Amino acid sequence: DIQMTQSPSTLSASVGDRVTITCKAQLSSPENSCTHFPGNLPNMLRDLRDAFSRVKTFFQMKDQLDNLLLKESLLEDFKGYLGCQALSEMIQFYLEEVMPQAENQDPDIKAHVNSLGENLKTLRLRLRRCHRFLPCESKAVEQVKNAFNKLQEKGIYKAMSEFDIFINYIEAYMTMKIRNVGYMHWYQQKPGKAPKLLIYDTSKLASGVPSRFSGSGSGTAFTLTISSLQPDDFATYYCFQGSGYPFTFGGGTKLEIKRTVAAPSVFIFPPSDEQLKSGTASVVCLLNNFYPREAKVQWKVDNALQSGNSQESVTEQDSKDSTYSLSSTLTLSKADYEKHKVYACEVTHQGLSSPVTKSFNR
Amino acid sequence: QVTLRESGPALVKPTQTLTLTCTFSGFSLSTSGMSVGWIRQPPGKALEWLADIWWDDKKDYNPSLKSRLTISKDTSANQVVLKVTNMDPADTATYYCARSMITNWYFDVWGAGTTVTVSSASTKGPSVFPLAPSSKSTSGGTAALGCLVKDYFPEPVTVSWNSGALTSGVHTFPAVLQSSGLYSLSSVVTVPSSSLGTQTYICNVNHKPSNTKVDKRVEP
Repeated sequence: DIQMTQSPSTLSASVGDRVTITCKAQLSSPENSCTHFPGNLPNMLRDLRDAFSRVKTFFQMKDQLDNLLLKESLLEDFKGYLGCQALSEMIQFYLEEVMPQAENQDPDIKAHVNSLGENLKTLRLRLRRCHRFLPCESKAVEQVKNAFNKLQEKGIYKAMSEFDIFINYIEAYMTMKIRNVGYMHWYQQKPGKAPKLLIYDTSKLASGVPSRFSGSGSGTAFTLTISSLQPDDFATYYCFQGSGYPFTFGGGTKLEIKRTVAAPSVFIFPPSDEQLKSGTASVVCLLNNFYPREAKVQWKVDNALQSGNSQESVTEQDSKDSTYSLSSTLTLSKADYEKHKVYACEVTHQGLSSPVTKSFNR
Repeated sequence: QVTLRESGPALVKPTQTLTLTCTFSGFSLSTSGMSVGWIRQPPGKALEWLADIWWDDKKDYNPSLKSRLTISKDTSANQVVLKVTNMDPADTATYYCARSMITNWYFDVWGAGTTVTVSSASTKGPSVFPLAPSSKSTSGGTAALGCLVKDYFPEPVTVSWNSGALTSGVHTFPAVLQSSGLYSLSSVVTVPSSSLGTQTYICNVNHKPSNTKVDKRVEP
């Protein structure tokens, strides 16, 4: 279970500014499904250790040497950048160069070694089926192979005696991989529309995404940077993870674009005759293309300030000029509406030096 | 590139089962490595992954709502079905299907999404009223006019102008939930003042949840 803390939750920046959205990952400890695969990895390590425990003495006694073959240099490779390639090379080494010739003595030993090899093959297939563990995308393995070559017959015995160490290295690699997110992806969503792939594989630009966007990060910290903000970058941005089931998203960042103060144009619409026939009267006040979003719209019916009988609605920020529009609808019963004469909408906004009133007489 | 389209009821009652259908083209769920998944978004909340299915018929579900989810595919018909049992008002959301790939493990193409409301209330079509232009809706060489789409349920509703011939200058406001439990919105458009006595302005409102189609002429 991988969760993503995304910050800031909301953000308001100016054209040309540089904005960084952070997605911090938090992990939680989790047969033929990927959903329970990294939770079932300890069980495969258990199967491997049991089977090898039943042959360890035979091979440690048959190998009468004392030079460690799998040195920690191999583990340094495993947990490094090319660790995937190192691990799969080691798996192939054991499956093709050591195990076919080690399993042919007693039926008991043969059964145990064949179970070890079958688990290695099944692990290879599963890593390949799930979350892009395989295929990948190392002088220690070369040294292992060279020593094994020099050791002729005794080499197989040596590698089989150190299979426990090999198991531990596999365990360390898988533990490092599951305590980290391989890739972070990013989606951009415009209001009322499906998300659009913005960045994938942590740093790659999706289709139609300009150079202004970039991605970065590793392990548990990831970032999405817009170097030069543009009016069309208004949106909600979500980081997304496909490295583990369930797939999860960030909390999201809503991004508004700052611009110069623009005063609204105020219009007023009286109720239609068609609606008045039905027993209701709706008076609509329209504030068109203004910035910032904050505006004060009050209804006055025969100079009486109204309360509780109007609802506002405001558009999402314009992706071109960065402005808003707002409607305020005053709803009355027809009888109530005909008890009065003057209907006024009064607008206070930063772009207006004094409040603007649009009114009409019934 | 590829295209996906969701379809399902706009309204289901509490405890009923939602059946969502994804229809896709440009790819095949017989193609090795291919996958389809479902994601939802409640009003004003984050995206939440629901489920997926792969070409090898393996399925995966979000534990936060499993026991209630069933995904299936019909590759001959290019369709994926999601079933959500025992629906709750907290499941009110927009549901998307999206394509993914064994080389990808992210959703690169999404459908438009479809809106689902869980409520005991019944569907109701809107009333359309003109917001008539006049001297009080003019500003320079411009005049605003519109349509009030009132008292409908559930979401969504769509508004065009002059059968789509008039697109520039249109602001269709997000619906507000009224104390009656019914939705209401307005669609406004600014036009050249000089065109009011010549050009006819008609708003075309469509409420698919109620099989409602209305055309309202907006006269000065």
